[PDB]
Amino acid sequence: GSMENFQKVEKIGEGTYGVVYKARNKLTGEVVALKKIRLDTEGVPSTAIREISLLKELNHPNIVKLLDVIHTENKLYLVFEFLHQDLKKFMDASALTGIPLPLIKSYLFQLLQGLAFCHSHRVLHRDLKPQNLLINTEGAIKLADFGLARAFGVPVRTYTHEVVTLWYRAPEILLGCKYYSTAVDIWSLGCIFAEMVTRRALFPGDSEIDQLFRIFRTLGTPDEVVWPGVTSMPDYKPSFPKWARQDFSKVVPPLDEDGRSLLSQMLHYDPNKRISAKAALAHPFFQDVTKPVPHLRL
Amino acid sequence: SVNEVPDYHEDIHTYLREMEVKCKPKVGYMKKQPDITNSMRAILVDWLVEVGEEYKLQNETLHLAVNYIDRFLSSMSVLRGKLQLVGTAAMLLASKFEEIYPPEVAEFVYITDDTYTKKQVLRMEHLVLKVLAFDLAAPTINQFLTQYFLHQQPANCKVESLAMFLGELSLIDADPYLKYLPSVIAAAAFHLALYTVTGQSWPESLVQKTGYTLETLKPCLLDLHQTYLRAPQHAQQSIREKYKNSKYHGVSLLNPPETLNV
Ligand SMILES: Nc1nccc(-c2c3c(O)ccnc3n3c(N)nccc23)n1
Ligand SMILES: [Mg+2]
Repeated sequence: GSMENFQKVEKIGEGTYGVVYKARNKLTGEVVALKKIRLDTEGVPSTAIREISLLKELNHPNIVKLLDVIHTENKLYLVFEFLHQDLKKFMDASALTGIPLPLIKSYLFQLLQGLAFCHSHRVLHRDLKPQNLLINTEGAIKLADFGLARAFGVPVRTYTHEVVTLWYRAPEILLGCKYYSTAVDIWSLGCIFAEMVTRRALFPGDSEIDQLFRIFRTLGTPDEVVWPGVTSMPDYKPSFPKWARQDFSKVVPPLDEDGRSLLSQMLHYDPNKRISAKAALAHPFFQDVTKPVPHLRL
Repeated sequence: SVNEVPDYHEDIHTYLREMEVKCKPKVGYMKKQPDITNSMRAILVDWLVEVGEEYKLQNETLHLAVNYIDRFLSSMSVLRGKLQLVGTAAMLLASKFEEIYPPEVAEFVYITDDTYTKKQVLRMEHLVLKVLAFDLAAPTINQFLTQYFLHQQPANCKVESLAMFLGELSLIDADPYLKYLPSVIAAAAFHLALYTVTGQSWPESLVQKTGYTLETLKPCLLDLHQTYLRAPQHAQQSIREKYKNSKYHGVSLLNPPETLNV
């Protein structure tokens, strides 16, 4: 590519280092999303460098496809396959119906597939929230926005502490652990699972401490029994209130036994015991999974 | 534990083994460079080691930069006065990919002793990205080493730091190390470090993981052993100085073995 072959249709989003347009290839008909990255005095943003290099390798049905990079002096365009909306807007549009269980189950299964593929290719996503999960009219859901992602090594080193939009942020990040790993993305997807079922955020804190306490009030304040080493973590305080763990059927009341089992394994405190995306695919919850079209017009 | 990604380790290793072949520089490129030599490249890589020390960069970042340089020079003829510009843009790109806090671009201009302007560095950054097609997530010696380390019984810091030191020495000398893949240099570096420090050998568990044996590693090991023996005399000395530091357990002060008995 390109550029002269693209016909911009409308602005669809924004945008730290730029803007996203819906556009169409005038010659092939292909509808695309064009992510414009503004250039310059530090040169190409490290977020753009990571998003592009990491997505070059990640070809999977549940990861948004980077089609091309249009690379010039003052502009950088990332050309992506077009997806019709994000999960957040889908949840809002499903306000009164709710999302049918077969769709929630289909979407979780696809997200786990997409994530396991990332992790098998040494990529942490590190910002899984419904806004970064895009859906099409054929029933696909895909991981998007890898600006915050990281290629990791085995075993992991210390990476950026900022990490993950607060509501979806794992307790080991909040407690300042020197290391975090693939488990952080599973924690996020567990929050998303609950959210698809309720259509409201599981842990909507307004600060790190508020976030932690909201988690503790739902899952119990973790001790050495539930999470070996927890009390030695940098930002753990002996003064933390010790909340009792809720009956888990009370966390997401409309969820069936298999659903609650999987959710509980995704929200395990101990990152070492938390379920992996790969193992989760084989969970009894998915025994009857299908891939239906969304019930609403997109 | 999860930090060692038990559920993905094997997939990752397999993936890296595929990518290293794809990301491999051309073995014979220096022959096709009219104006630059292995020796000039050695000066460059040794300078990059100093830069990484000055700015306290990850060793990973240094490995990446060298991969980017060697790949760039596999297709682009470069005059001697522009070699350091390629090197500097490569280290900038590697830092942005790999560092939590990469040095500012001005910091990169500063360490070139103002040979180049900020505009040149930034234009070279763009050019390197174009030539490499943004394919920056390359496997390094270090990415294999840290996986191999998990097979020690038990873990030994001198073994780890020494293996790293040896892998780092290989970055300096395109002849012969351009011949060998990162996974193979890491394997020879790990065996040689294990042998120097503990008298042990490349373990069976790593034959199982990698399919490499002492016989398949022999050529690289013979090269690396000689490099280790000759290291005090090499014209480039920044890695040796670097590895005297307590940070790396002073491993460059250890004496190489006189024979490998392989
Ligand atoms: N509205 C909005 N805001 C930010 C990003 C995006 C976005 C995106 C993005 O940020 C990264 C990759 N793909 C994206 N994408 C696709 N493929 N289709 C439609 C939208 C979209 N869309
Ligand atoms: Mg030459």
